[PDB]
Amino acid sequence: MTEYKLVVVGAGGVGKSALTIQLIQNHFVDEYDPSIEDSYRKQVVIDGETCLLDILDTAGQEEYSAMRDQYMRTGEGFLCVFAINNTKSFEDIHQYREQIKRVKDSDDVPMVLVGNKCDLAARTVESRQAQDLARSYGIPYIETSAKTRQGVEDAFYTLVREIRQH
Repeated sequence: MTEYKLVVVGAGGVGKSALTIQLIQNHFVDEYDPSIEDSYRKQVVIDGETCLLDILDTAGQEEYSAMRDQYMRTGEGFLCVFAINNTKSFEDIHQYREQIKRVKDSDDVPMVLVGNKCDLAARTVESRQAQDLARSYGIPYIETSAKTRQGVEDAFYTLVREIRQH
C-alpha cells in the first residue's frame, strides 16, 4: 500500500493535463481532461521498488481546488512544468515557487523544474539559463520533450525518490 502523491503545477495553458495523460497512456495528446476525473493514478516501479504514483491535476478554480489546496498543504511533492518556447511560462512557475516557498519556510517538499520541447530548435534562450534560473531557486532542472527526450516521467520519479530519501 505504497502511494506517492505529487501535485502538478506549471505554465497555465500549455498542457499540464496532456503531460499527465501521456504518463498513464504512454502517448502524447493534444486533448485535455475536464475538471471531472482530472487526476490519475498509475502503478510504476521507482527506485527499483513497485509503488503507486498519484498524479494530481487541478480542477475548477485556481484558488479553490482540493487537488491543489489539500495536497499542496501536505507538501509531499509537486512538479513544475513549463514550455521552452513560451517566454511567459517561466513567470508562472516563478510565482508558484516563491509563493510556496513562503509557506514551506518550515517544511520538507521536493521540487523539480521541467522544460518541454528540448528537442525543438525553436525555443527561448538556451536551457542553460533555465538551469541558472532553477539554481537561483534552489531546485534541479530536468529536460523533457513530447518528441523523444524523456523528462516529465523521470522528474516525477525523482520527486518520489526524493520522498524516499527524505
